[PDB]
Amino acid sequence: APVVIILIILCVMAGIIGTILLISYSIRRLIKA
Amino acid sequence: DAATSFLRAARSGNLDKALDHLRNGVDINTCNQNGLNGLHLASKEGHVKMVVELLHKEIILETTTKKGNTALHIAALAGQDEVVRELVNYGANVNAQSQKGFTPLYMAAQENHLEVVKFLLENGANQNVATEDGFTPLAVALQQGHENVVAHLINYGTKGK
Amino acid sequence: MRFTFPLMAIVLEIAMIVLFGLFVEYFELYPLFQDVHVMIFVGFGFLMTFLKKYGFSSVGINLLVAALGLQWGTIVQGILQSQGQKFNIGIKNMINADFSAATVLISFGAVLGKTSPTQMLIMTILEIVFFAHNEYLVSEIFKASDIGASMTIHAFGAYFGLAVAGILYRSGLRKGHENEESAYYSDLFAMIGTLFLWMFWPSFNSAIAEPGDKQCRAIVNTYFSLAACVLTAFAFSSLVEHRGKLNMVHIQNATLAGGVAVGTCADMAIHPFGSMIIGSIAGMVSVLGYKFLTPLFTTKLRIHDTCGVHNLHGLPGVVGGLAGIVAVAMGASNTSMAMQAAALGSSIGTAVVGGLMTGLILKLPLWGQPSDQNCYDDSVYWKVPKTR
Amino acid sequence: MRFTFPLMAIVLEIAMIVLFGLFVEYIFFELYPLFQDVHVMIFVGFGFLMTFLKKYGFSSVGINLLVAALGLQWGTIVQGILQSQGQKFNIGIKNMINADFSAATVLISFGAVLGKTSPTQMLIMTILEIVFFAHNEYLVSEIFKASDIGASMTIHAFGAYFGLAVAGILYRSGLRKGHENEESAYYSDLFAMIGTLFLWMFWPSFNSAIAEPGDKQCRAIVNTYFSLAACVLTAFAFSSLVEHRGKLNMVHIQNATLAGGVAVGTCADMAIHPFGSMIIGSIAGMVSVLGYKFLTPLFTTKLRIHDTCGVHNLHGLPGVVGGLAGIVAVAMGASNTSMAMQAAALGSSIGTAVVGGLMTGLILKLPLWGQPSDQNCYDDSVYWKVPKTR
Amino acid sequence: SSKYPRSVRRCLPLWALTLEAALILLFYFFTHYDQKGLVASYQVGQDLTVMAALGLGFLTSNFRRHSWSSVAFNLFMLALGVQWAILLDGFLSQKVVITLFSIRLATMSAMSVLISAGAVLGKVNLAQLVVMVLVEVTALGTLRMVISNIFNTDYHMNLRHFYVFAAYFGLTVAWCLPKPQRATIPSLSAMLGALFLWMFWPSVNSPLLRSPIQRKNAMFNTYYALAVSVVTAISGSSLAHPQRKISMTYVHSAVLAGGVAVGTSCHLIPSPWLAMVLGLVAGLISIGGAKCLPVCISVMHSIFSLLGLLGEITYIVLLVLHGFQVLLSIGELSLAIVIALTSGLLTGLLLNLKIWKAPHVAKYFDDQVFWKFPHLAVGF
Repeated sequence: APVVIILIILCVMAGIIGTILLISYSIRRLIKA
Repeated sequence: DAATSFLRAARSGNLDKALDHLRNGVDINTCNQNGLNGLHLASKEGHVKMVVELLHKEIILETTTKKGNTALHIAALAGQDEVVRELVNYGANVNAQSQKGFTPLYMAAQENHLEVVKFLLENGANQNVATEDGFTPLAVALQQGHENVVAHLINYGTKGK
Repeated sequence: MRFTFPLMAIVLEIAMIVLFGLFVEYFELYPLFQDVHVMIFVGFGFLMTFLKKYGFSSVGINLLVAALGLQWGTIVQGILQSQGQKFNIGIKNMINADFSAATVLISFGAVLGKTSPTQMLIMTILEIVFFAHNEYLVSEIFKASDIGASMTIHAFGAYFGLAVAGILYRSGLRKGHENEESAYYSDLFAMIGTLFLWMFWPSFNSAIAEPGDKQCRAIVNTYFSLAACVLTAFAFSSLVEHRGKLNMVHIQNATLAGGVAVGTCADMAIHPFGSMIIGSIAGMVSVLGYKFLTPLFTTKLRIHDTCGVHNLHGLPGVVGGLAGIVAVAMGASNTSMAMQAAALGSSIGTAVVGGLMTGLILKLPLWGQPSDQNCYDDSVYWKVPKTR
Repeated sequence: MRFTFPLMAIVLEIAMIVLFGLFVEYIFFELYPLFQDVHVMIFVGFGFLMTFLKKYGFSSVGINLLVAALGLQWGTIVQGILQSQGQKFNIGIKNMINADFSAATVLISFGAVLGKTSPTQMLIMTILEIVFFAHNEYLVSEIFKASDIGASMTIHAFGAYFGLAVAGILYRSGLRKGHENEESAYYSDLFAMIGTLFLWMFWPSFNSAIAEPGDKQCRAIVNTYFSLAACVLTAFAFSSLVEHRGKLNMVHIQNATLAGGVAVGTCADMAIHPFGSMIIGSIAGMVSVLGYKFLTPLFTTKLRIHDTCGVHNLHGLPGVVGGLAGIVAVAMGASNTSMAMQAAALGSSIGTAVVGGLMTGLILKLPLWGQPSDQNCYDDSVYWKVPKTR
Repeated sequence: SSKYPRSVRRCLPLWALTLEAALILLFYFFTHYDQKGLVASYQVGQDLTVMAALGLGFLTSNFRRHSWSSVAFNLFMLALGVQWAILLDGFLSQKVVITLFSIRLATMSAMSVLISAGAVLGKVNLAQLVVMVLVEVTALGTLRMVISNIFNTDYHMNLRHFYVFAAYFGLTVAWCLPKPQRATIPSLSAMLGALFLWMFWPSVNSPLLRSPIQRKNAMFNTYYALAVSVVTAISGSSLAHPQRKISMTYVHSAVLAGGVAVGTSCHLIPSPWLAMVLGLVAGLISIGGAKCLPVCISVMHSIFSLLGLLGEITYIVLLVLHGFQVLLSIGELSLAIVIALTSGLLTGLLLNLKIWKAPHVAKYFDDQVFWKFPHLAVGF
């Protein structure tokens, strides 16, 4: 159960960072062209 | 045994024992396992009389060791001012380079031997000769903090011989 | 992107604040904590300042990594000890958080000069997760004695860093780098970290030791192990160097190997003679590792270790684990043989696997990794003054 | 002239000896480690933090030692006299800790005028500022009865605004567009990092030394610890944000990373929770970095207040944030004491610091203390034998 | 002779490894291990360790090109000296039981050698320092044993003479050596070392005191005495300097003036004003020593010797208030000086032996003699 909570926290942080980077990369590829 | 005794006498400065071995027939050009002959060993220890006597008996002045060091290289690294002067007076090449590209000036400068540096410069040592690392005598004295040497090398610049 | 690092720092700090709000609630060990604190922030950070053009990054990224690490390690270790429940914070929680920071800094020593601060934040998070899980496994499942943490901190951090550095291998740096060189005053500054680590290591190995005989032995055994380690490290540096000259790399690092190798046996009744034996062997092993195994790892195994953490933390940590096993063999401790061996194996294996996964994540070209020519240079991430 | 500095120091020392003989007589060992940490903060942390100047390291660390060595004695005397109301008193570990606190206030003020003053000027500043600081800290602790266990207002805000007032009075026209010697160097910055790290590590002892043993002292230690941890992250993030091309600035890393320890001071012993301490630390680091980038350039050029170490961005603004945080904490119910009394302590701290700093700077502005010229500012060679080799 | 240093690739490792193996064997054959204030007691010895390794280690790092050797050789000397002092204090005061108090006392004995070595640092290699450590620890232990046998005092309490013993031993050893500078960054590192010594010197003045009120008063007196000295030093450095500037090197030695002056009498001084008076007088004597001693090798060790003698003299003056004891204490002081001088002479003639491969007099104060540097020609 503590392992599940720690993995959940890591998943939340990874998802936040990945979504922000994906949005930034999509905006960059739409904007440069 | 005879060659080993002669080299030991040359290292210790026992000129009489070394002069005896040459009378008895010990070749003057014999060297130890490191390639150092009697002239190299005398130059290391500052034995000026032994150096002169060996030069008179026709030792090869530009013989290099297994590291490529001449007698002038060893005398400059050991800081033997009188031996350096005597070797230069008999025609030692002041611009000789060892296997790794060191000159007598580089060895004198890295070791803060100001008198040897001044004498080698007055004898036409070119301070632009770099080693395989690209280092000059000026560069090594800066790294090692040798400020008296750094001053003399820059202030001489190229007064040449 | 120049905004990746501030974004990740702010997001991680906000996550830390939220996790503390969700999980965290509110004096004889405080001086030992402060000793460990000085070891974490002054010791490692200034120990890594030997690089001539990477001192700013060394000390500053040490501070940043350890500051993030204490918070994240507090959260993870507390969650493990509380099984997902709320937990209180004492001096022991702060000490253990500093220990997690120490593990991450040991791994940082392997990748120093080739990684970005963003990569360091990511490595801090992932490595603390892996380290805390392995340390919980050793302490509660195996119930092995590792009071000085030769296995759970030093060996783990070293092999985690080695796995990361192996994944992050650059072909252009195998033969060397012009920035990868020390300076005179840089080595003088590194001596500060060396001396503080040496002076305060007895508190490192005895902070969470059981009060009474164990804590006293942890202090006495660490002290004499370091005393023997200094002499043997000096002796072996001269023996492996031309004309017997001392190498500052050896005197900066191998002098501390006795503290690492005595950690498992610190609290055990091994006696002050046995602690000195361990320290001497640690110093010898560390010097031999720097001179012969680090070139072998860099050139042949393609594992470049900037600070030689394999020689200070990895090999001495393994030696400490083996010393713990042998001490169990001869009655110095009541812990089992198999549990000490399993702790050593689990620490090394978990470190390698976690380092592989973390390095695979760090290899994505999203973190502003320096170019090959720009490695070991402060100017990639810092404003550098014009004069030294 | 030639003997002003030694004569003033010997007269001050003889006065200290006479006052100690007239007023001073002889829990200690429990509080001694915390005092040792505070002592290291005073003499190594503050001293080496200011050694970032490339030609002023000797004067930085050495004048830090002179001021603090004098300040501990003078603060002992003044604080003991104020506490005992003119009677003979016995000194314990609390007296040493409070004297080192007074020295810390004087060193914070010294950070504003670093490189533009003489040792004689700093002797006079130490003597006057300790009187002003001790009178205010007695007003805030004994008359207003405010809770400032980490001294965000009484030490940090007071010292910073006292130094700002002195620097404003001692303003030099020929130093508003900069000075060649005002600049850091690589190894000077590494020494500054030594000072920064020692301050950062030992700040929990700084904030918990006078705290009530038990829950309050432990709360102060934990709050300072986690506030500093959060402050480092936000200082690094905003240093990357505000600089050109995202490069980190050693000024920010050296100073703004202590803003969390400065700002958590009033709320240190209060039950704000560790998470609340982290929020204060994160804001403190943000505010310190933004102050260093935007506020200091404006204060120096528009306001004619040159502050060498940026002590306004580390002690001034974070000190006011800490006092305000303490007011919000009483409103939240975290603390005893009234809102009005916390507000009184913040206003008293700044007002006293500005008035006392104005009078002290007017005394220091006299051409009798051998203050350097605009050309010789930030140069050790005015007062020290400097080696030829760096 | 050859100014290029002789290879120590067979001397230094064999010497150090043999020393460590002998120490391990002796610890096996003679030493044994075995509460509430464990951490409190550990703190004093830890303070002494910080003052030995960091304080004295960096205090002598002010040399432009010998900072590496100063710091690292001090670390080596401390590590050897603590072990040897443990064994020798065990042998000359009784199996040897290793407690934290015994480690603290061994650290004090090692600090004696570390103080003495400042007079010879930059002119010796590591093997000569090993010889100095061994002989000086032996001489200090012998001096303490002789005092304990003659004047019937405790062997451990005789370690109060360590300031003056270290000063005179170092002076004699330096006098016996062959006859022969600063930089800014090494000077700042030396300021770090000096600051740590000055901040923790109240621990030097009360490790041997058991009664808590005695330790309290000793630390009080040391703290206030050290405070007055710093002011007298930085203030009076200008007077005792030809160009009327403050000297960093003078400050590094003179801050410790009050601590040395009240070291033997800190627990006896009843009021802080007397400790402050002694600190002021010590600072003034330090200024005078700086202005006068070079006229009549290391000036800082000379003024330290004067300060230690002053500390013993003020102990004699204060002990009467708290005439046979005067004669006995003068005799103890003179026996300490005589033994320090004789043992320093013996060490100096031992260090002059050719077998140690000492650096050439032209190669003093230089790290390149002992350490590996890049881009250097090596060998012949």
